[PDB]
Amino acid sequence: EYVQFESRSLLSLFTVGKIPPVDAAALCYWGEYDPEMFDWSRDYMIENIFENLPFWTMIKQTNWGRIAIIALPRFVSDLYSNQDDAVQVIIEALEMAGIIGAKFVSLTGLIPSATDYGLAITKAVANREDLPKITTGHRTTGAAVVLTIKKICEQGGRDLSTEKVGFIGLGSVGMNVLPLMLKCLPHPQEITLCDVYSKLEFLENIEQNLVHKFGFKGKIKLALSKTTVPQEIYDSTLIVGATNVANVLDIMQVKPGTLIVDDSGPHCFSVEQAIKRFQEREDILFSEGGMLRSPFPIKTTVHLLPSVEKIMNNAQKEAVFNSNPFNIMGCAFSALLSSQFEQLEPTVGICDGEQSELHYQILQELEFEAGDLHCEHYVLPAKSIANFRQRFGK
Amino acid sequence: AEYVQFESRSLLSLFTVGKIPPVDAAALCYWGEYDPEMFDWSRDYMIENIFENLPFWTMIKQTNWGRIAIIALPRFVSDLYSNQDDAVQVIIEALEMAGIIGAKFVSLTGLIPSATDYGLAITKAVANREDLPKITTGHRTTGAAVVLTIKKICEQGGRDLSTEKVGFIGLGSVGMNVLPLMLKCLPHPQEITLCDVYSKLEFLENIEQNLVHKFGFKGKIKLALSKTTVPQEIYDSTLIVGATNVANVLDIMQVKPGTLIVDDSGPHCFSVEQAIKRFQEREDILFSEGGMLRSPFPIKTTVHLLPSVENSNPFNIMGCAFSALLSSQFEQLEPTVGICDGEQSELHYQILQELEFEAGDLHCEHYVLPAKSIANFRQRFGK
Ligand SMILES: NC(=O)c1ccc[n+]([C@@H]2O[C@H](COP(=O)([O-])OP(=O)(O)OC[C@H]3O[C@@H](n4cnc5c(N)ncnc54)[C@H](O)[C@@H]3O)[C@@H](O)[C@H]2O)c1
Ligand SMILES: NC(=O)c1ccc[n+]([C@@H]2O[C@H](COP(=O)([O-])OP(=O)(O)OC[C@H]3O[C@@H](n4cnc5c(N)ncnc54)[C@H](O)[C@@H]3O)[C@@H](O)[C@H]2O)c1
Repeated sequence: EYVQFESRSLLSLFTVGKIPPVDAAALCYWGEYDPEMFDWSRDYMIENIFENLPFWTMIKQTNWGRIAIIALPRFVSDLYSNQDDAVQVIIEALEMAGIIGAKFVSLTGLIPSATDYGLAITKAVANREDLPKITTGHRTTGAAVVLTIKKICEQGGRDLSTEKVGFIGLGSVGMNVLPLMLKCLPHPQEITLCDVYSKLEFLENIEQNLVHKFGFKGKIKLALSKTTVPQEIYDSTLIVGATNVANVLDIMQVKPGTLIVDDSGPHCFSVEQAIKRFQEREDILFSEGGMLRSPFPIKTTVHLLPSVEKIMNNAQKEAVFNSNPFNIMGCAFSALLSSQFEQLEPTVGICDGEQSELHYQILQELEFEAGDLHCEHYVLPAKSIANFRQRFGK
Repeated sequence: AEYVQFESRSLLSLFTVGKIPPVDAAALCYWGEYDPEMFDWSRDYMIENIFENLPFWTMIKQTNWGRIAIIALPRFVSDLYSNQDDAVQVIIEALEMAGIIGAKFVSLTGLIPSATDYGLAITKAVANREDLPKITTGHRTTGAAVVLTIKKICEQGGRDLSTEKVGFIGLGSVGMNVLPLMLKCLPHPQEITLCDVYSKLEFLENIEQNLVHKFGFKGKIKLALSKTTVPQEIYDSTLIVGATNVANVLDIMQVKPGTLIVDDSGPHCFSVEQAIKRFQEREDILFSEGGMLRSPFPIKTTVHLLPSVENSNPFNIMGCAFSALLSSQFEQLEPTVGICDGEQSELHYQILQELEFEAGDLHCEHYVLPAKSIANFRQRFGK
């Protein structure tokens, strides 16, 4: 009903006037390359499967405008391995996005992390006026994570003021979330800051700002990761993830009663292990952190890459047809917010991010909340959440 | 292979990312005629599953005077004549795509003008839309190409046009561009026969009066109507100029030895297979396409074949399609919609001569007439 498959090219349908222009776009990529998961080399897949071209695969029609979802013809490791090439393929996708009407384009996933948070792109297109404006969307993502912290505490039957909160990954998203959480939600009793060893001095400065600028009066701890998080992180009762490295947290070692909000993509813990533990014990709550729930249903048009349409053609793989029609990622929705509300300026670079409050406030005014607790394909059943709340609430 | 490049990826996609430049003009074509015997699938299966009811940008012709996109409508020719409303609808969808990729003018090739009131049904449906490119039938440039082919086929056959008995088969939009232009630019022939269907008799009689009282033709004029196939009187002509919208109305096996045949009809008004077979055995006719131009420079062609559907002379370009480029580069060459007068046709002829264009080398569809066999014809039947 709210999800429709389109076998014909969206680009073709647009150029003949059969579908209207969009107001915004969001750029994504084709996950990660693993030679043991595909029949072909990385170069073969880029040239012959992705055709070295951006691919317009989805339209999300919201109450606040239409967003095109456009996949770059790259894997995430390609973006990190040659920034010049990443910027060039992004500029190619921006030209397509402008033709189909986008005024603002969000850089989803790890594209900001790989492109100096967009600054490498804006420098390369400074001599052009024919392209949409770019945004990392991280202020909206930060607002979505804070909404999810609020939601997961409510669903768990606990107040944030009694939690010991562990932040795993204090990069662009993580440092949007932490100040906004302190500004908008009750302060927890303890905060642990966890990142890699080379960022010790960076974390020490955050600790100073926590005391003197954000007004945090609780206990502050620093925890340095090597290949995985240190064991002290498992003393936390609420874990907030935003890493660029998968599987650094062992979900089987979190204590019963722990709440986990994770914006990392791929997740900083094993999704399959989390689902298994939850189904067997119902003693954690865990969720994506970046997903918003719109008050109005969203109409999604899906055009699969004809390769994927045939191989990933399980009749049950049409879980797309049944994905929640109220959900939209905050990063992608940020491009619509910047076009609806001029004060929500696009973000490029590491930004001061106190304007994250403006994103949180406008989402609250529009009656957005965090998406219902879920992790990738798996929705946590409401009765199982109630069982957790009965046992581990306060 | 230096001038024809095959592209595996969508030209539309390549354009939208800036990998290929915009075009200056476009030309709309269609997928020929649907033969149920030859084809394996059905008509609706190919329209909905193979063409996807979408126009298909299949070629780019890079010339010394700009780039033209060749765009195939998702229809067969019989679909255009039977349903003018649907034809105009898919044409307007193709025009929107053509505008996006840069085309300022769009030629309506083949039988598209004949099936759409020569473009008037299109201009009526676009109404007050001000974003689409301008359409042209291109028939003034087609007419110039035919006159250039008449000149060339008499050059190579060793024949003088002033002594020929010329028979025109089909006096529609193209035919009535060719006839006045031939008289204006070439030596007047000895005799002209006008042949069209029975119901256009009064129309042909009016042409006859214009030949004597407007165009100053002093030779013999004869009218010969068709009921189905052409009348026997047409085979008395030594030069036959064809421009019909019906195939196989002229029997190539009944033309007299030494006959020259210039045919712009598509499909041709005679059997091409029988024409090639007779030429190789007897070498007693010269026959050629009439609408094909020869550029002085080789044209680079990019070809993107439609996947489900999936040796040209690099100097050759059809006059109809090239007309869209001419209108985009020369403001004085106005586009043609409807049945227009033939005064401006000399402008197209003079510009093509100025650009060192001539008619394509004698050929019919895929078959090229070997220059040695042309010399033999000039030996046996060349005045
Ligand atoms: N789905 C979306 O559209 C979307 C939008 C925004 C962010 N994200 C996801 O959020 C996550 C963070 O994005 P970002 O721009 O802030 O990236 P970032 O590169 O700026 O920050 C990542 C942080 O993770 C830290 N980290 C790496 N290994 C670690 C370990 N073993 N222990 C603790 N910390 C470690 C890094 O040192 C770094 O500080 C990414 O996975 C990204 O894909 C997804
Ligand atoms: N390849 C190209 O791009 C291109 C461009 C222009 C014209 N053409 C071809 O030229 C031909 C004519 O085009 P047009 O716009 O002038 O079409 P038209 O409909 O205006 O004229 C066709 C004429 O042929 C006549 N005719 C039909 N049956 C006849 C018969 N049995 N005997 C004598 N005359 C007969 C019609 O009555 C009609 O007057 C078409 O086949 C068309 O496809 C091709």
